[PDB]
Amino acid sequence: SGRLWCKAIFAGYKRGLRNQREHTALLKIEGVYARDETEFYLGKRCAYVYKAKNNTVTPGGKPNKTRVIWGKVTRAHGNSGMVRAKFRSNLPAKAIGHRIRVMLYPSRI
Amino acid sequence: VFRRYVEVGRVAYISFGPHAGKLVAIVDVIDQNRALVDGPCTRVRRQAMPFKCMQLTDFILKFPHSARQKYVRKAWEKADINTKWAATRWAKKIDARERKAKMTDFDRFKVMKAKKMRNRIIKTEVKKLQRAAILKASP
Amino acid sequence: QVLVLDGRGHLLGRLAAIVAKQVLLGRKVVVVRCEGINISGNFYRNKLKYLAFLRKRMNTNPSRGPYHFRAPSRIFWRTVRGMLPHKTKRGQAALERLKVLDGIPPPYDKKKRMVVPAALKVVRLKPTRKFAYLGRLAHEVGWKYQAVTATLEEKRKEKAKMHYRKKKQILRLRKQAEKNVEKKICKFTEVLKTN
Amino acid sequence: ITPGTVLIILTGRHRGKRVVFLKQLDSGLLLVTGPLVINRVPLRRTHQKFVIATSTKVDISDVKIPKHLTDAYFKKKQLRKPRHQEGEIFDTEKEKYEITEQRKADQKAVDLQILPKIKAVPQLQGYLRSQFSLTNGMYPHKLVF
RNA sequence: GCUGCGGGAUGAACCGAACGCCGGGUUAAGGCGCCCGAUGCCGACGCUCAUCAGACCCCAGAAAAGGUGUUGGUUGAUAUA
RNA sequence: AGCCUCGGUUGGCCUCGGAUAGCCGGUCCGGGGUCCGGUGCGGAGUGCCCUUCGUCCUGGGAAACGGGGCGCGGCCGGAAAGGCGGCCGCCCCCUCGCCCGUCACGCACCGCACGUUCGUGGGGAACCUGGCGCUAAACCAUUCGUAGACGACCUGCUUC
Ligand SMILES: [Mg+2]
Ligand SMILES: [Mg+2]
Ligand SMILES: [Mg+2]
Ligand SMILES: [Mg+2]
Ligand SMILES: [Mg+2]
Ligand SMILES: [Mg+2]
Ligand SMILES: [Mg+2]
Ligand SMILES: [Mg+2]
Ligand SMILES: [Mg+2]
Ligand SMILES: [Mg+2]
Ligand SMILES: [Mg+2]
Ligand SMILES: [Mg+2]
Ligand SMILES: [Mg+2]
Repeated sequence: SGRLWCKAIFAGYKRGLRNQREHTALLKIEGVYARDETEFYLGKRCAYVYKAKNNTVTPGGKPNKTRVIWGKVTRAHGNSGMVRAKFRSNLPAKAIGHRIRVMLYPSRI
Repeated sequence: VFRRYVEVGRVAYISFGPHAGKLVAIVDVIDQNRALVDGPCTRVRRQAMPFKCMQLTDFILKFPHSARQKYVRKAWEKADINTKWAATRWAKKIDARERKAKMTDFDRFKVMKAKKMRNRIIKTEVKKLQRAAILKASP
Repeated sequence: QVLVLDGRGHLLGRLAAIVAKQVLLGRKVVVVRCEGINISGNFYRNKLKYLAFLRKRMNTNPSRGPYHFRAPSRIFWRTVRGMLPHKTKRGQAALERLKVLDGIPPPYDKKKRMVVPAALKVVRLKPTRKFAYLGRLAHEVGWKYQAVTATLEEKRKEKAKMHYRKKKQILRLRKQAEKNVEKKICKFTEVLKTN
Repeated sequence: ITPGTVLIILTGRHRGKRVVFLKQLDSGLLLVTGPLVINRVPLRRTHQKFVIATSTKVDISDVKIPKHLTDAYFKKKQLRKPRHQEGEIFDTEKEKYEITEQRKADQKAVDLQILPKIKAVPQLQGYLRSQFSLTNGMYPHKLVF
């Protein structure tokens, strides 16, 4: 029981001012607001979980409407605790302002 | 109003910086933005630190202005600041914060389990005290 | 899941920037008591700025032009909209997350209010600087409900005073009970791990 | 990760249970076990990178682990009678594995020695009974495990 | 012109830089309150209050003159007779 | 029972007000005096519910409110955009629901993902069953002109 992941918001892709890079995404993880605090989350897996109308097979249990996009944390971003990530497939633009759960599967400490 | 003052012989606490969490002694004021600090018995060398970097305390020591280390450490030991520093409600709160930060998983579990026993008895006694006060104010 | 931010004492732009950045993330923000938002500068200076803004208007059809609002909540809403990308679908969807309101209504009097110290006038402006209250500034230009706003604020304050008196009595009884049950409650763990 | 350390099983099918670590096998996987009386987890193989090690320690040096169990002792074997398709599910997964007298023997041999070491700690049998979880007030980058 | 790209909001000539299709790292010019990526640094010193403040080469606004409004400097003259 | 939607994985039930000042506690005559706390600990770097897998036997501390409510009565408690919470009298009953210790069990799925949550989520079409109630109004046609380019708008019909 109980939550086993950290909360993070999708603010946008890695971008300049007049161009975007959809391969890399930026994540604002709750509780981290400094550069010296994001070293714990480097390499952690991330999951963008959503629901569709057609049920798909799940690794455990009956098929469900849940669909997840997997990725992981690549490096840090800025000094305000923001972090970077790269998923198997680029995140849809509708996920901006939504939650990607940061797991703790790759454990170092 | 303004019960604390910087002066020759004021012991202050370093809130942030390279020597954060230590006490220093203000020898003299330099340029109304930084002051020379000694801190002989707190393991820090003589240097200049900004006023906004330090936090004032209540204890004051008798130093001559621009005094040497052999003359400031003697007065520090005469005032006996270190042992009386632990016997205050401020260093106790600081150490409490350090311990709460040093909490481990077993410690958090034990605290959570002790809260169940502590808060419930307090609540059941408050429920009795409130009814006692109501019965007292009833007539 | 909501952020009930108090309005009094906060600077207009200093608070609106924080709210506009926090709304684009997904947090539903409700700014309460917008009539107390202070604005830096002279009151006559801010009045002249607002009048120069009022002068701007489409010539051929004023109704189909810049809509000037008179309520301070709507003023703060327009200030936040000026920073949000309202011409895009993302900004349009984020604009509903912000709820600017005058006074403290029933749905929000019982909720504890938050204060953002990064926008407080005490830390933003020098004590010798002049500031203007958004409530008075709006009332001087086409706002009519300042009297009823102040009356309802007085009512809710007189209610919250009694609520706080009851809470303080409960706290006193709790401290008395804690001092009473000294035995049977050791809780050396609470002191060793510092609460 | 030292012999006698508490671990949290995050990615396993137990989803955040506290177990005791015994020893490291030869293939690189950790052989852990939780007291079946405390938490219903048998002698389980876990991964090193997939567990969180808590700073708590248990005196386990006198574990006296057997030598017959190894990486080959923990395997998943699947067999089927027919080659084509049929109604029954391979005649094997229908009646799940229930091998006994060997999975219970070593378990009863190890827990009767582990429990006298766990029950000596004042509040360890409840700590291991509990299940770890992330509440709203704390974050792992500030929490000390 | 024969020339895309990153900054100057906007752009023919400005500043960097020149161009096959991609992944990782870094950077020039420029920038880090929100539009919009990054100062959410317990940043340093000092100046400034406007009832027309000010905010970055080309670039999109201004002069002679004046201020007992403040902030520095120089030459000088008086004062325990 | 089935279909569409997209989002969350405990909730924070509240004095006003200043920043060259204020908080708490209180004998006395809303204010004054005194006593604690004051880089805020009666503190949101906070506090309560809490991190609980379940069932059974049996010991210590606490507990006389009992503990959940498809239940009843009294108050509307609160109008700026109100509906949950408290008290008292009973109701089917209840002293392992809390903390520590104790003998014995359960999906021990054999290393793995989309797991655990306010979901008796919002919306729409019907299916079998109980109790209490309802039996219309618009538009068109016609007429009127206080209005009308056409629409629109102002009005009448009863068998006395
Ligand atoms: Mg009008
Ligand atoms: Mg030509
Ligand atoms: Mg050429
Ligand atoms: Mg060129
Ligand atoms: Mg360009
Ligand atoms: Mg050049
Ligand atoms: Mg060039
Ligand atoms: Mg590249
Ligand atoms: Mg540069
Ligand atoms: Mg940004
Ligand atoms: Mg001028
Ligand atoms: Mg320009
Ligand atoms: Mg031009």
